[PDB]
Amino acid sequence: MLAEKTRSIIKATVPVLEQQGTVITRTFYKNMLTEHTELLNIFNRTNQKVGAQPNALATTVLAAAKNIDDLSVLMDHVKQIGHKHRALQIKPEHYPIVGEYLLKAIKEVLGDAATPEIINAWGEAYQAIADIFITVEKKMYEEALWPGWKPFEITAKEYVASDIVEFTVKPKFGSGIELESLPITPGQYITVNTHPIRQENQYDALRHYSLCSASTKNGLRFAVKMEAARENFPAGLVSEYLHKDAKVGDEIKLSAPAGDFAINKELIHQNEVPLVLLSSGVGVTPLLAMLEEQVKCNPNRPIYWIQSSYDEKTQAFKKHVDELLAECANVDKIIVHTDTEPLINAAFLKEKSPAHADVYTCGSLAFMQAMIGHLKELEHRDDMIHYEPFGPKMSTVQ
Ligand SMILES: Cc1cc2nc3c(=O)[nH]c(=O)nc-3n(C[C@H](O)[C@H](O)[C@H](O)COP(=O)(O)OP(=O)(O)OC[C@H]3O[C@@H](n4cnc5c(N)ncnc54)[C@H](O)[C@@H]3O)c2cc1C
Ligand code: HEM
Ligand SMILES: Clc1ccc(CO[C@H](Cn2ccnc2)c2ccc(Cl)cc2Cl)cc1
Repeated sequence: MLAEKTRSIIKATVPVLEQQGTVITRTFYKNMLTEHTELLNIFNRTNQKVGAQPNALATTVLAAAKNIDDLSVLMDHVKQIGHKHRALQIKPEHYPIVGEYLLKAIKEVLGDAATPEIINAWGEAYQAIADIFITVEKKMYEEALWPGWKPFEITAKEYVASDIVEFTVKPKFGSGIELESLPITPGQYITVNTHPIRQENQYDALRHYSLCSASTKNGLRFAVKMEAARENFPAGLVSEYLHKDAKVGDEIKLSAPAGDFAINKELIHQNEVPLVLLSSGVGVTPLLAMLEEQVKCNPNRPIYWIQSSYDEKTQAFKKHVDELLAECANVDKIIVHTDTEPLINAAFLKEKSPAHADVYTCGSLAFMQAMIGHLKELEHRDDMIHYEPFGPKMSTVQ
């Protein structure tokens, strides 16, 4: 696709963009977001100042630029980003805006070093990259269980731990969504479009929340941890909104189930390769959904439930989990309270799970980082390790 003249330039100018990453990406958001202010209905301003989004330009540009020789090596991450982008209603028309400001950023930072051929080459590289995304995302759009945001009604609010509530939600009249006959794969998340009233907030806020169950008869269920303030910065915007302000009976807007996180359907129906469900904190949520599937499809499979939380009180889904585990032939229930016990290490996973195992893991950015490292050392095949981070996945690879 991209030419070697214009491909050489790209390789040759990665050292500058890698070194000037933070500045460019800061310039990019400052400009783009104060020109197109409506975009603040999509981008979460807090991502830039907290998690993995200060080097995100330099994450997604260094990745591209470094892999410019062969872009297909990133295809897995593109597909995962895709689910998020479609979930978030990112459309072909958004892409040029990004590209336009990406070049404008570089020009501002590099000055006369960013020559017309340098700019040109990136302009080119960009559309090539964007074209892969638009195409991946188009297929996802035509395959979603329903188009865009649709109004749902909050039919129940229940604490399933001291600071995690579970919302059960039902589609409103004329949303055109019949609850039963919505095929959900356990491990998919939905995405909400809220508009918080606190903290001087003026725009929409979009967040993915993993479904607790693939069963839809009584509504869709998701569970939200309260990201509190404590002694430092402010509370998480939507988690506080949901917890404090979303009342049962209120409307909420959701987009269709997204995501790649799913258990291996071939290994469900056998008893030789055990299923390992490895979770921290609210991360337990898609795993609960996955557990419910295994228990219902085949309860003879060996299951290892490895749930970590701070407390018994902060331990999510105690009733729910017990009840499902009671139904299986051979389980090992492993509950880690980090107020009493050490964090999960490789040593721990060796002793507590089998050497050959079909493993699924979920929780914070940091919990993933750790778990993937541990399982790699114990030499679990990559095919056997699967994970879904509760932040940006482009920063939980390499
Ligand atoms: C695929 C996927 C599935 C997910 N599933 C779930 C789920 O089932 N349940 C769930 O609870 N979450 C889930 N998450 C995480 C969730 O979507 C949100 O990321 C989460 O609710 C936080 O949103 P927030 O608006 O409340 O916090 P934000 O306002 O987005 O801020 C995030 C964090 O930054 C901190 N912060 C705020 N300001 C600053 C600052 N200035 N400096 C440093 N730190 C700051 C806040 O305290 C907060 O902890 C999932 C995420 C993904 C990607
Ligand atoms: C080829 C160009 C693009 C690339 C490489 C890219 C890459 C990424 C990556 C890596 C993430 C993090 C998701 C995760 O880790 O799970 C992300 C999320 C996101 N993308 Fe893109 N994206 C592109 C285009 C766009 C466009 C055109 C828009 C709209 C203007 C957009 C809006 C968003 C939003 C809103 C998020 C998450 C929410 C946030 O960051 O606040 N992206 N993208
Ligand atoms: Cl080749 C390429 C172009 C754009 C992007 C990622 O686009 C991000 C914004 N973003 C983040 C999430 N969704 C969109 C971005 C563009 C430009 C700059 Cl300078 C910084 C960033 Cl962070 C990735 C590779």
